[PDB]
Amino acid sequence: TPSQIVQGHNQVIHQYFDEKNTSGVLVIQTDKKINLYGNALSRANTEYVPASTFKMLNALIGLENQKTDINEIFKWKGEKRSFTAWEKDMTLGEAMKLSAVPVYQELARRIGLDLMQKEVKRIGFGNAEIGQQVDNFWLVGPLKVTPIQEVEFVSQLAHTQLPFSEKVQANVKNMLLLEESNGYKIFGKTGWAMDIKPQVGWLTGWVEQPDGKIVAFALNMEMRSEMPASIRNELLMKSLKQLNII
Ligand SMILES: *C(=O)[C@H]([C@@H](C)O)[C@@]1(C)CC(S[C@@H]2CN[C@H](C(=O)N(C)C)C2)=C(C(=O)O)N1
Repeated sequence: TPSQIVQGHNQVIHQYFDEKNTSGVLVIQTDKKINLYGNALSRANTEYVPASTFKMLNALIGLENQKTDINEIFKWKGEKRSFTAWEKDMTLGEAMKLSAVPVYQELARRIGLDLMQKEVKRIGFGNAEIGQQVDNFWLVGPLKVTPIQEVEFVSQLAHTQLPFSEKVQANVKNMLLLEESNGYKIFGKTGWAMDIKPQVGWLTGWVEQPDGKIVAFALNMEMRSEMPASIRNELLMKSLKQLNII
């Protein structure tokens, strides 16, 4: 009789990241309980720049302080953008789905450094330090946040428990919807900071199950320029399936 290697979801998810030859963690929160998965669990309590995940908080602050509204159409004023898909007029929510950086740079400048720093400190997001450069503090420092802090934040958002108005949180949630099927909903925001070394990749969001239960996640991994962006989505979905969250 041979031996049999018995793979639990802990071992499986650890090896998912190994198979991509990189280091990553998947933080899960539900019912105020946090579990860690992946091949680099020490990432969960390490600070990284939030990159594009900061758009979630940018939108909350901008809407709460009435610097924009969900129907405002941000005009493309004619500069060559990083993607052709961004070269159009669009709402804050369409810019969330596209991760259209220039719309969120415009919003950040409307909020202004003073109000932005006070709101970020009031929320206590990450190390809550934004420095003096209002249009890139979430990409090249000094703002940093751990994956555990990101799952705590996004779970509060999902439960409309952040210290913002309930309507503002509901509207930002709606901007983050990624897929709906068979009574499940998945919400989230990807991120990829390429200008720092090592590069950091994010996918933070939550699942709403058919009975209404919320299971939040924050995936955080080291990126390399050769990877497809979808490597984060593939790792998340395979892991959520292994965990029977979907
Ligand atoms: C957000 O994290 C990031 C902002 C900070 O630029 C943003 C909008 C870019 C990307 S992908 C990025 C663009 N060019 C590289 C690329 O496509 N490859 C494959 C090298 C990486 C994202 C994202 O989350 O995918 N968000």
